[PDB]
Amino acid sequence: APSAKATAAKKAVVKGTNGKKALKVRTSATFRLPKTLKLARAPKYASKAVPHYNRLDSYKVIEQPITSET
Amino acid sequence: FAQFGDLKEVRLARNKKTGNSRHYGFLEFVNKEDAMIAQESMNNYLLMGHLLQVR
Repeated sequence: APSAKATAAKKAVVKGTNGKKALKVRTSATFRLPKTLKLARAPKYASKAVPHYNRLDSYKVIEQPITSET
Repeated sequence: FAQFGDLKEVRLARNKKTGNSRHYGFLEFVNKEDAMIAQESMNNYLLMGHLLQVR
């Protein structure tokens, strides 16, 4: 005989019925990097801890009027 | 053992007086191969804390 029932039962007791696979469709020829988590910085310290001030304020921009004839 | 086969016959060993198990028995399922694979599978099988021996 084949004893297909009983060799299924053999396979059951010896492996424990965890015996199939979830086959995944995979269609792309190329596999790519999964898109994952990307934080932004939370520094324990600032880089320089003091903002530099307005470099380019107006009183510093405008140096001079010209006083020439043209 | 109906998992392994529709049995030809089973018999169990009890005492005849105050009938309780003397811990053995016999079977035929149908086939020689069925008996072989059952024995091969369960020769040294453990359970609650007896273990069966089958031949």
